[PDB]
Amino acid sequence: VEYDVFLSFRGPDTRKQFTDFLYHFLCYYKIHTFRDDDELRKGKEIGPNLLRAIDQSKIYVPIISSGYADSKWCLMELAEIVRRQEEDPRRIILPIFYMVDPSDVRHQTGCYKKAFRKHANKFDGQTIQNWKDALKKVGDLKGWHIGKDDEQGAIADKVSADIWSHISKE
DNA sequence: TAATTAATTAATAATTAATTAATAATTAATTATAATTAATTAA
Repeated sequence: VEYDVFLSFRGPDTRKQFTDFLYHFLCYYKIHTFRDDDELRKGKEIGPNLLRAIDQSKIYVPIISSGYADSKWCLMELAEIVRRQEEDPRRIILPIFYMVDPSDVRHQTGCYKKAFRKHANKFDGQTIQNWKDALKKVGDLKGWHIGKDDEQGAIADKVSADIWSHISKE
């Protein structure tokens, strides 16, 4: 009746390019999945929607993309995932890199330099250091890299069971 | 030279939503106006 898996991704990039079949395929294993498309903006952080499901989730599974560092909502939301995780280690994180190196995520260089080149003219000089401290630790856990040739279909089946193995056996 | 980082300066789309901007028309229904022809009646 509650949520056992909570996703997070980019808007226009992978909303109907891959994360869609992965969300659907998952519903065939009899588990309730949460994905959201509402652009929020109704304020700066909504409570009964995101904040509710965050504490209700069980396996936070982000999906870092190529342009995941531009949307002003995603990063500061990810800062709430990995922060809540460090307080109670009962839950886990299974990131999935996508079309990007597992090196442009630990130092925000490469395809993110342009992103933080303009993000530093608006916000505080400490809030940005809060993101780069949280975004870094995500790029150290285990994760299926998806190269240019790997099957966008076989990976889904392999990763889904790893989410279903931690539920049946508990 | 290429390459990128670093500081600064610089220039049309697209919807979101507020509002105003088109009588037009047809349907439903309302009142008003002219004569002609026919018969009868009075020079």
